[PDB]
Amino acid sequence: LDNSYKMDYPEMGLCIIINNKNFHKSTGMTSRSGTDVDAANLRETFRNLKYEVRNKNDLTREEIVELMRDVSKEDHSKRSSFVCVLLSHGEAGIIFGTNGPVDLKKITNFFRGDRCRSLTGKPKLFIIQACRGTELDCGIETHKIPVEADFLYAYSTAPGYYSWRNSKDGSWFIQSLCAMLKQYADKLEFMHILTRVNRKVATEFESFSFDATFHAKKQIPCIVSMLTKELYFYH
Amino acid sequence: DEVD
Repeated sequence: LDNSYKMDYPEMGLCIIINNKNFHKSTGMTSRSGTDVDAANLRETFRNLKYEVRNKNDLTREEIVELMRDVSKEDHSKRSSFVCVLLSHGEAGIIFGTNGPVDLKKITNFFRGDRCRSLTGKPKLFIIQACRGTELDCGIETHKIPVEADFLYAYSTAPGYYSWRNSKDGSWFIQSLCAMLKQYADKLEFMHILTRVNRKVATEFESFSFDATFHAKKQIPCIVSMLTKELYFYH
Repeated sequence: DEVD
């Protein structure tokens, strides 16, 4: 059978990590304290999964687009997959460069099946730690293929909600993601790993704030899958 | 804790 992506190419693939911590004063966006902890954790976690990791810090929206364009124009024929990690401010459908916003659609389109042929039929993973709006979760006590196929978006939070980051320990989502990848990459299919990430973020984290509006809030991550096969990081 |  062929229910799983071929992951035994000579290379696992690129892991591009865009780490935006400091923003242009004119944007009025706050510094993302704790994001370096996230970036270092993802670097180490994906290095051990045998990805070629490229860390990028504090990119403008222009730099983000050009980087994605360039990476998409690379020959990935010897690569099993592609991973892109986005750490920034955001809103619905949007990620922030240091000087202003970027359509998530614009970035991901570069990797469409018809636009990056050396990635066609291969899993393209986008991992996004950024807000998707301003809602807060109060909680409750207990032969052609489509050009959009083979994408997976691991969002940190539900549609329309804030996403939480701790200035000391890093973002809830990324710390949980890394720990689950470390413990389970040699054992579970990726969807099942991300379900455990969901549970850990949902159960183990709750906000502490002096501001009643922001206190005692919860978060649930959002897996969006257009994959056509099971994904195992091992072979 | 802070929001993104």
